[PDB]
Amino acid sequence: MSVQAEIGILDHVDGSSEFVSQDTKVICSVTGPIEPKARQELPTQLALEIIVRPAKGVATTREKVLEDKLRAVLTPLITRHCYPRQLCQITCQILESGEDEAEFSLRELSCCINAAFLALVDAGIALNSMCASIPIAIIKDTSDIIVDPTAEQLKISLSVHTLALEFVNGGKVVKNVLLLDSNGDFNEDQLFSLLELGEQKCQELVTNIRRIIQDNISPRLVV
Amino acid sequence: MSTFIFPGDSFPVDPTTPVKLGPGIYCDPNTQEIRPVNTGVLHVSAKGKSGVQTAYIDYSSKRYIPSVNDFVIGVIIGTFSDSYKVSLQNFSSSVSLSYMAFPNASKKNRPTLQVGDLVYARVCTAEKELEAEIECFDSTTGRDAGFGILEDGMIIDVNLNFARQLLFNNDFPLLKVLAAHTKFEVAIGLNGKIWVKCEELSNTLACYRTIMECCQKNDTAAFKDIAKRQFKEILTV
Amino acid sequence: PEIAYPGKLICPQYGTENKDGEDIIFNYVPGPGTKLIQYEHNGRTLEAITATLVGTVRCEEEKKTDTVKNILVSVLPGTNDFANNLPKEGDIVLTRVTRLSLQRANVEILAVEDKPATFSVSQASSDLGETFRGIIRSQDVRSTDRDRVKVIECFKPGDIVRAQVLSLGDGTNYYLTTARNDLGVVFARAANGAGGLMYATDWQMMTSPVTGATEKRKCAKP
Amino acid sequence: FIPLLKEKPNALKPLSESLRLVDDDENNPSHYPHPYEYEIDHQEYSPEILQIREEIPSKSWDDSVPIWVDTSTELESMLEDLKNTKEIAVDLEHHDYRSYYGIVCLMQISTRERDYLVDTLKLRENLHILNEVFTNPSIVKVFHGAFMNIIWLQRDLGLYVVGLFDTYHASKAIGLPRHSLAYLLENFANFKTSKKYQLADWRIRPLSKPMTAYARADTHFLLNIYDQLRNKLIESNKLAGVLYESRNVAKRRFEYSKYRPLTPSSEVYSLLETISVPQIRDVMERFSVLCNSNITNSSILLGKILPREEHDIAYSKDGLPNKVKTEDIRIRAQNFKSALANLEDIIFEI
Repeated sequence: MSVQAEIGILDHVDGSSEFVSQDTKVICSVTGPIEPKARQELPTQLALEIIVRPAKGVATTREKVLEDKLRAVLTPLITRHCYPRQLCQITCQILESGEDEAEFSLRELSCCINAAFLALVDAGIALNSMCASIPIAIIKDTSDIIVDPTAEQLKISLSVHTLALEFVNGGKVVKNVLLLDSNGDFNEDQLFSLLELGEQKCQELVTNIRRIIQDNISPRLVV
Repeated sequence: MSTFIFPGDSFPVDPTTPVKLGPGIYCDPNTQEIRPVNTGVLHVSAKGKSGVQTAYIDYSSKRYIPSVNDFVIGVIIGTFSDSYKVSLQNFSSSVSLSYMAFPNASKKNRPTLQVGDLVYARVCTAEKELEAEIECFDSTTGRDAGFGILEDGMIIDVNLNFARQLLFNNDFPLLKVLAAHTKFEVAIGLNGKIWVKCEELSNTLACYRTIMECCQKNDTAAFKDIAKRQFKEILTV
Repeated sequence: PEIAYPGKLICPQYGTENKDGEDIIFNYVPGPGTKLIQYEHNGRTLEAITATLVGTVRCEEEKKTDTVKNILVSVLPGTNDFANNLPKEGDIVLTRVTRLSLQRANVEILAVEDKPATFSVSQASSDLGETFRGIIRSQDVRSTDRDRVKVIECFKPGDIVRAQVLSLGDGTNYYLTTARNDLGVVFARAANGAGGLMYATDWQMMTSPVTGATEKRKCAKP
Repeated sequence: FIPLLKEKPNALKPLSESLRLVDDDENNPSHYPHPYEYEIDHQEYSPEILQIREEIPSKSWDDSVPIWVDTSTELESMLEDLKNTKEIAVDLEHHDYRSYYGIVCLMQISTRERDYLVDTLKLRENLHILNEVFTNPSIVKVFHGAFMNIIWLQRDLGLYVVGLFDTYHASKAIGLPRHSLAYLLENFANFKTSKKYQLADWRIRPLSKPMTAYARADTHFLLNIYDQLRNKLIESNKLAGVLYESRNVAKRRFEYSKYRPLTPSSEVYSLLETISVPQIRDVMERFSVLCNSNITNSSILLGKILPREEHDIAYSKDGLPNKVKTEDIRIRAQNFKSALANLEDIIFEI
């Protein structure tokens, strides 16, 4: 869980970030609230334009799924009723997969969730709470649950998991499970053991994120 | 050092105390609970302020959101019957400036402004689900208006925090450091726009370069010394 | 007229009979679901009422206070649909406010009213702009003081407004009005749907039981 | 209206001067004066209302049962008990559907220790003895939203209040976001208010345990609100204002509608010939000619599955699929339609 992030790296965007876990590096940018296109307009709430760009080649249907899952996480996080008939552009440029993209998209999704959240924080957009996402995997010979697995570990995995939780009260109370994307062969006992260990490492991540956010933003503010 | 807060954290103040909610603080229409939605430093006004305490969160932002009683710098971009279409900030929703509200206003009388002009304007009304309205003369102004066209000069992009500090904080040395070198006028907008003019372009340019450098570093100490190197470089020719 | 299908002949344009030593003239008028079509047969032309819909044939006739008897021949559905009952001038409709700007209030038609009630619902999607959009001008909001009308205090985004059609307008927007007692905001929630249910206590005021907050609107007379 | 009480405890001005026929002025007509108007103006407030003090929480709801008071004896015991307090909380329930002016159906009274529920129907002619305590100025009487209740005590029971503290004025003076009484219960007692019981007439007995429970909770909530008002108001320099408002609420005397003052104040409550028939006849003929002249399904491939009637299934405890009756769907629909239409009509907002 030795992640590293930077905040406010882009000039022509309201907010930006660069999240790095292992070899997975994703840069994200957020502009909003701004004027929306007519087809995007929502009478009462904020409209989200979510874009995911791959590390190699052009955006395909694969990234279209990454956009969809990332939408399921960011939508309830943002206090959308504060910005009626308005738009918020959220762009993720995956710079380095950190995994075999022909087989997995686990680490890229988690890194996009964490980066998007950080970019939303930087942009100063109304959020109902905080959030953290981690990738998890299981190995058949080992029987182990490995949090933040490497690319080599994924190759020999039986199941891959993306867990993103919603935290409140100083990152101590799990408000809800924003996203759990479990793929592969697994049983009910493995699922809850995954959720128990997953919640712990997620809570540790929020604490680390809270540290990063305060370290970067506080110099900008005044005492 | 300050007491930082994050969205979804517990709100310190007790419901038994009447609290006026400012920026960053949100009152849920469904559960009636008061909760912070922005990330930054929580500021709570001292008690005794007419029995009402004002609590808000100072958070970093650069995308302006129109609020009533704000002095802003807009650019005319449009013509509509009964008003000007003015843009506070790029890609943001346009604001309206009625033909009615001007310094020596008349319904018959009309403004001479031409699309592309900078206006020092006050935002009297900012409905959340409706286009922003900007007025050059305000009833609050009560017969005194600083509102109107800005001629020539140079405009500068600046984050909302830096602009707010430049407008409301008198301890901000930026104006002073620029006064000990040359004399010029400045318009300050809460929408993150700063208008600077001098008699000579080289001085306005020097001011432009200083404000950006000081906005970038955000180190209060640097500017007087930072300004000194900037003034010198212009004469380098 | 047991059965009606599109293209089936119903009756000639005129009819007659003999009652009480006097000949009564029946003037058949093409109503909704029918149309006068000129056919040819035996060399001589002929105009006959033809059903254009599938359903049970119905007729109506009437004299009002404000020998030939005028009969109205029509065809009703036999077995919901917003097709045959498309919004025309004078019709009352239920629409939802999509956007507000100072100049006008904009709503999309969701359903249509009928005379003694019942309703017709548009099956179109509001997500794809498939619904017929309309416009309520500021001077068509209410009847009294139409010069000084604040839109923000009459409607809100998401409000369900019962309005009446003034004209078809262009292909983009219908033109509606709410300048009657039984017209205006009918269904609404506090804070644009972020709050609880609000009922029309006053004709100009909306009140909510749990919220404890009152928001003004141009509501229909309760 | 002729006041119903011949006994006036805690009196500063004999009941005599109280029973005085006033003349008819231009502003208002003749009518009896509020009997305790004097004492409400003169009698000193208990000096303990005046100090900021640590708050006393409500008793835990479950350490006690509400005390039902419907005999003269229970009432007298209750009276002896209230005589021992320094403050009490009071509320009423009023019914106006099956009565012209209305009748007082219940009285709720709480001490720091216990909650009382008084059958004001059975004890209508008995309740005046509470004037001992209700007009004792050294015992605070805490009401929320009592401006009407003051009138009704008068009208029905002949009861008056000297030493009133109204938490509604307290809430306003403090500038709280919601005046509502439940708000206090919701935030301080962690108790969720229920609307439905009030709307239906409260006359029916025995009273429902749920229907008892809200009243039991409500008095405690009111007491808590009063406590909140007492210390913050003192702190805020606003207590004097609330006692003034409270005396104005207490001061007013109910009057008959005919006798009500002229200026309504908050002090008092009260052509076709052309086509031939023959020519048309020919039309009927040619039509009959035209009309007269005009005069199994099996599925090869997708005919079987595409137009399949909608069926529903419900898995039981054993995990076996059960076909919902085609009939069942219709029955729910009829019932659902019934439920909304009957259901829709009634709603009361306070």
